[PDB]
Amino acid sequence: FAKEIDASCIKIEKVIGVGEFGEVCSGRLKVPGKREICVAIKTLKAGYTDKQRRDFLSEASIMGQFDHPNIIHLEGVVTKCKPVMIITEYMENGSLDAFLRKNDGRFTVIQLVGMLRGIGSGMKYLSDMSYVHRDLAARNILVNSNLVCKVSDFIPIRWTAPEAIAYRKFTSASDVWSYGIVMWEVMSYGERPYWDMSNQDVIKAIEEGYRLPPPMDCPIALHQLMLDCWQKERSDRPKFGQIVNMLDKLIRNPNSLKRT
Ligand SMILES: Cc1ccc(F)cc1-c1nc2[nH]nc(N)c2c2c1CCCC2
Repeated sequence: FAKEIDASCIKIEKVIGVGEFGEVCSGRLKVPGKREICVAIKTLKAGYTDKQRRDFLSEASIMGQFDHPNIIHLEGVVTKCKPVMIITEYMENGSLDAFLRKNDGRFTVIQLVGMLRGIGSGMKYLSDMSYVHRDLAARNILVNSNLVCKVSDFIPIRWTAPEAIAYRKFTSASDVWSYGIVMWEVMSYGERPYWDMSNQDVIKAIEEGYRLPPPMDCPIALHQLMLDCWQKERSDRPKFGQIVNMLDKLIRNPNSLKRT
């Protein structure tokens, strides 16, 4: 379950984002005898019904099940008071996509692989627990000042495995397809998968065996892993545990990254 936070322990600073669901703010959380931390705060949109509130505190419930360094950390919720809130750890560099696009070219290959290794590690934990994300993309990964990447966001054609589009068959294996797309996003500093191709173009390309090329200057071993993730038969794709082990190995033997 999710912890109740006394609203007096919370100080809101600024609105950092908006959406149909409401607003996300940044602020500070100070519990007595504990160090103050920065936090992000998600609030339910004005005039919400009881149904909507329940659907909101349901997302906190789910998040509350996860305790892993690469999954966004739930501080708690406010429910004694109005409006309801969900409080998470503050992630200084925000969303991964936006982040890479503002820093195009600035990191090393090894740093990028580190980010991908963290994301892979969070997805292994998620799928270990029989949870399917369904919406895995760089926009739904958050990034802290130490470049630690954490899975967030508890449909998008370009990111979705063929069997999930065709049969609405969503599993950890279609999450692995999506992870492959994330690797490509990362190594490209946030380029749009499939560029100006339309959704229909993408669907038919995939079906005919088209797969995205290496991003510019991307190691061959990394692109080969993307290709593994995009195997047509879902059973042919690597498991997240194998993805993480492969990335540890590339990291452990940095010469394997030389070939581009
Ligand atoms: C507030 C919130 C609730 C649920 C959830 F899954 C994630 C969050 C959350 N936590 C955050 N920490 N640091 C951020 N920059 C940040 C953001 C969000 C959501 C919108 C994007 C920004």
